[PDB]
Amino acid sequence: EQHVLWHTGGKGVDLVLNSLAEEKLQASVRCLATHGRFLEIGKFDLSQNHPLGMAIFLKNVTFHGVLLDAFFNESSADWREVWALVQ
Amino acid sequence: PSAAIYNIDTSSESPDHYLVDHTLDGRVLFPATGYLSIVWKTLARALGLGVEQLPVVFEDVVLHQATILPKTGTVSLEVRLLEASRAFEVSENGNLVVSGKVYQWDDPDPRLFDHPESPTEPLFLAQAEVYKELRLRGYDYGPHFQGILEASLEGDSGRLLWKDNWVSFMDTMLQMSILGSAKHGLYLPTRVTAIHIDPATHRQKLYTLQDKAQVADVVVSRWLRVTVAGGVHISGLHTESAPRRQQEQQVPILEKFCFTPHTEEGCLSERAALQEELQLCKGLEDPLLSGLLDSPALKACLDTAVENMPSLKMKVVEVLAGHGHLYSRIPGLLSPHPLLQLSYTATDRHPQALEAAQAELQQHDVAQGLVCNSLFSRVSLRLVGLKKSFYGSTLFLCRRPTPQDSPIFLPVDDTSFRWVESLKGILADEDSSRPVWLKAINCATSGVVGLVNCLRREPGGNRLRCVLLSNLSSTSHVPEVDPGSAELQKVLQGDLVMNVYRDGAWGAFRHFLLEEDKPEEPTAHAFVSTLTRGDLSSIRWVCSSLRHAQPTCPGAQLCTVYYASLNFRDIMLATGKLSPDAIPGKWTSQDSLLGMEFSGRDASGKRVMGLVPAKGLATSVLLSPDFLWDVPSNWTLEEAASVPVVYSTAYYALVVRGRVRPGETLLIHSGSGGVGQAAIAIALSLGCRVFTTVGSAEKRAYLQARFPQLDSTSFANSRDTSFEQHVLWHTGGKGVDLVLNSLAEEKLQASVRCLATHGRFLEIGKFDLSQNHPLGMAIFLKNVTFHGVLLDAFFNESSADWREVWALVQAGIRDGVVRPLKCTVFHGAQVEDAFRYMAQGKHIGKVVVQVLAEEPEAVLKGAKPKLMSAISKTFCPAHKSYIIAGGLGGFGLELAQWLIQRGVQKLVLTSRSGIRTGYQAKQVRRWRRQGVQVQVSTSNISSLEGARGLIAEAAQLGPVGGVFNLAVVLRDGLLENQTPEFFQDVCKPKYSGTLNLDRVTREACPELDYFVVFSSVSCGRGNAGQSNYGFANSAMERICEKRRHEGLPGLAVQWGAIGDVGIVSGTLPQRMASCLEVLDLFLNQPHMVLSSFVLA
Amino acid sequence: PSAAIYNIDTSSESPDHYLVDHTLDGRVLFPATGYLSIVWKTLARALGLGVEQLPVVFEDVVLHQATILPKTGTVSLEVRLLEASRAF
Repeated sequence: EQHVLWHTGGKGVDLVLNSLAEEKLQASVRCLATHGRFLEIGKFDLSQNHPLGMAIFLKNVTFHGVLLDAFFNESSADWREVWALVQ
Repeated sequence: PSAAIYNIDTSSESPDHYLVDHTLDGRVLFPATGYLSIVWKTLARALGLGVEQLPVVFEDVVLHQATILPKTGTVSLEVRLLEASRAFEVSENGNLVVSGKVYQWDDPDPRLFDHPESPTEPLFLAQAEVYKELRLRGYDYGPHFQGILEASLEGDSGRLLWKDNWVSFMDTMLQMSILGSAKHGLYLPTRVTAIHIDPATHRQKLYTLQDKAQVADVVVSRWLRVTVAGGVHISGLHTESAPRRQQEQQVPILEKFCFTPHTEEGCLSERAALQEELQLCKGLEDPLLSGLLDSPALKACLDTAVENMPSLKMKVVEVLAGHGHLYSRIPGLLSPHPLLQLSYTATDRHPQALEAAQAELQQHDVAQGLVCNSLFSRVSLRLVGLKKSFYGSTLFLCRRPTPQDSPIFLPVDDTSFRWVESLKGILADEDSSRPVWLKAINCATSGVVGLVNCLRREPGGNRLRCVLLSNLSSTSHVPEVDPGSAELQKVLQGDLVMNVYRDGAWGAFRHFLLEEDKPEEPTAHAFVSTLTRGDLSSIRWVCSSLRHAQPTCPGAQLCTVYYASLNFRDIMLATGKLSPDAIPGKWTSQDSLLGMEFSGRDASGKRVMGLVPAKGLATSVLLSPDFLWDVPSNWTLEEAASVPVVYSTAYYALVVRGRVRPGETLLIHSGSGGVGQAAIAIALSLGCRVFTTVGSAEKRAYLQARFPQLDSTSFANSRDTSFEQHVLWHTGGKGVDLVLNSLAEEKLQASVRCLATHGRFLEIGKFDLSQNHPLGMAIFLKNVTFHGVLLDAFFNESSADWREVWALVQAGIRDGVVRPLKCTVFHGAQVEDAFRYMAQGKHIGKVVVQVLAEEPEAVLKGAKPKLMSAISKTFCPAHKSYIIAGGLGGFGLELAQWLIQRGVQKLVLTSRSGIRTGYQAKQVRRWRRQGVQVQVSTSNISSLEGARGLIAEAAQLGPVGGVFNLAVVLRDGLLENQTPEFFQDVCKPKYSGTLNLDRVTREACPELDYFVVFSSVSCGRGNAGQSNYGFANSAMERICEKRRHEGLPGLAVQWGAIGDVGIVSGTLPQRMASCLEVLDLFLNQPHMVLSSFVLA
Repeated sequence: PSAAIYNIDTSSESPDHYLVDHTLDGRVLFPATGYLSIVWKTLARALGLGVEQLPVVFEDVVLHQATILPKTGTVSLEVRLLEASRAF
């Protein structure tokens, strides 16, 4: 957190691809810049229903819960897009 | 036993007596770190360890309420902590005030307290000016909390005192954190992320100075959002501004200083009631009976009598006080004069009168037994003044005869002040008992008025200096008069302290006349603002800064406004719940911030509508052409005023951010609101299934009439959480795809429980986000996206997305998707009514203000706004230059800041030395970073060549607009018995300097419009020690009078005691904010010399 | 005094003998609603009212651990509640 906040001039980053556990997810969300996007691909912190402070959304921030497992049941329209991108 | 209770006593003997030094704003508040101290003590007691042996860690500290400490009383705080849950709470009357987490560190790492390296100077900021700045900002800290020993200019490094007190130490760390940040108003901490304390490292990080004091180093890092000092480490401090108490403990006594002739003939004219009443009585207590009684003519006579009173003591006797009622006005008129002991007695020949005993109880006395409403010579009295009007009534006044002889005449009219020794010799012997008559003849530019005022109260020879002879013929040698033995006889017959001949008439200068209410001028550019914060009855039209400066840069354009729309932010700002600093933008100048959209005509007369970040409610708006749309021919401007912000927010939320696809389910909260209606229209145009929560049945009926594609299954109730069950049952337990939420707590959770898989939550509310309420992150297992949507971010940067939003809005306007809402029209003279109407949520659609009626034409070029009367205000063009003489210290810096906030881009400051103190350097650096070019010059003002060079240097930057004289040299404490010629000579840098300024401005300053000099009360009321000071100030007023008579601008202000920059003559210090406010009021007045002071 | 302590005994004479019928999997576990019962009783005692006279509301109940009831022994549960914070 201190490293990125010092090497970006106190602005932060635009995208965070987070796969770390508690007391590090909060650090990661504290590294977000304005109009930042948080991409959560972890499971433990989500499965335990840990709290999240909603004051971070005053920075015009988007929070994403990303799970690839949902494509094996329905919604093949997005899977075609992903397949085309991979190809 | 689990609840530890702490009693807080602020008595002189209590161990917690130091808390009396925490007076953030007229109120003693418990320090935010006192809660941490007591929680730490409670945890240490629970663990059975001492505080100094327990390294502790705080997390997610939240403050919910402010604790006020009464002077006579005691408050109790109960703290309970859950060791298993690792939490704590603080409550007073069972009401939560602090919550968070606390636990033992049990593994202290000293590397956490290493000072981070700064991203980036002999000058530094010392304690006195640091706390002067804090006092100016609002913080009235006391000696116990004044722990900042030294601070850097930018406020990122310094030194902190250690007094074996953690509360004061942490309060000083917070003070250092808030010092550097530049915000207007007081900011109190509300949320802190983490605090670490390691007392062993704290003791290891302390060093001693030569003064045998213990200090620690503090650094503040804004990039890392961390404040570390000694063994304390605060991270993620959050502060929010609090409203001003508005104590208004500085009531300004305001007057004007005028020359009053002794014999006023035909006064009380140009009236209204008296003129008609004269013929009404001719055809056929009372205004006609008392016309001159309430006029300021009586006040001048009363002031003259007071000045004639030998000592401050005065005895007044009322005769026949059974019919007349002048006893109810004389005591009131003497209140403004400070240090006056008045004994008033009412005597009536008939004791049966005087039934108003309660009126006499207002500091008056009763009794039973010269002013009255060829017999004068029979009593052998001397007539001083006569007041005759169109009432035939006459007001007389006779002096008290006091025989005297040996009239000493001393010619004061002379340079080099060699007469001072002669005056000392005349006033040397105490056993003189002979009047002294000062004479000024060959120079109307004499300040002997102030000298006689100050010398008259001198200890020893007080009554010796009796009167002056000043010939102030303020004309181009038009009149002519010369003194002499015959001329002296008329003056010497009446022993009057003041004897002034002004262009034909003999009289005296009066400092008793009061002032009037606000001035108004007819202008074409104005806006609306709340004169007093939080009051909706103080909303009026105020002249704007767009008239003086209209640069109209390529990325700007000036448009005339016909209709303006009101929003919720406007209500919050007007009623005071919202702070002006929450508005995003460079709004460091206190001004109106009301309005976000408008409709009218541009420079070419094209009918245009647009969106602005602020200052929407105005007669004209300057904005970039990017934030503009063309009104279609089928629309009128009235309904066009309601489109921009609503549809912009709706499109940005739905299309740009939500990326809604046709054939989806949406939940739109508060469907009757503007944003709700726009979202409904967009979703229906895209062909989507829509659920809307509605407040009442009438709103449901209106929505059904407006959108015929909605059925009875699409409506829910917005006043509770039943909409969750409704949507979950009508969607078969699946939920909706998009939620446009604008509802508060216990309804946001219900809304998020209505989300389906791959759902998108669009949050456009603020309260629940501002309070940092928790959100369960188990909802993200449903592959859900959470959106925080704020349109305000587009007014600063990232125009790429704004172009997309603009294109979407334009495309919607091209087809029939975008429809104007219904509007309620309020005229421009009823803005208060509009605010009151919208304050209650009984309206449907939009509330708009008709600034100007729409013309029937289509392209009306040259649409000059109609003239409108508004409150006058002072603004300056950006192409001019202004000079402040001696403005590099005290009042000068504050005046320069005030002028800069009013639109000044070129400043020249003169001082004997350079920038010496760190405060001046900090102010100059901050002003230079703002884009204002400021020059400090060492050119003298008393020399002709120095004044010419200074004026040339100022003109090099640009045309000179105004000159402000603030230079002062104080040879004070100089009684007349020890006053030499040299000291009174050196006490005149604002005499030769002012004369040179006058001459040079008259020579080569044809665009000048401001000419301001700063006087003092001692020039009109007198002070013992400042004789030469008053002498300078009086003639500095005289020159202003002459230059005003000549037609050029001229103003002199008599200031009382001024605080925030350090009682004189019984006058309390005046706060800087009130000083600037009264200065702004004075600058628009038509009088030449004005006074301002606070009575003791 | 703020911490109410409850002793759970599964003996044949104890009033809480019926808890022996909770054997989810070869193990006697404290019922998830026994916690609600004891918290309700503690709140009623704190308010000075009977359980049958106190309508109560629970919110955001989270279970962190499973309590095993030994056949020969006794476990003690301490319940503490913060009236101002409205938690337990």
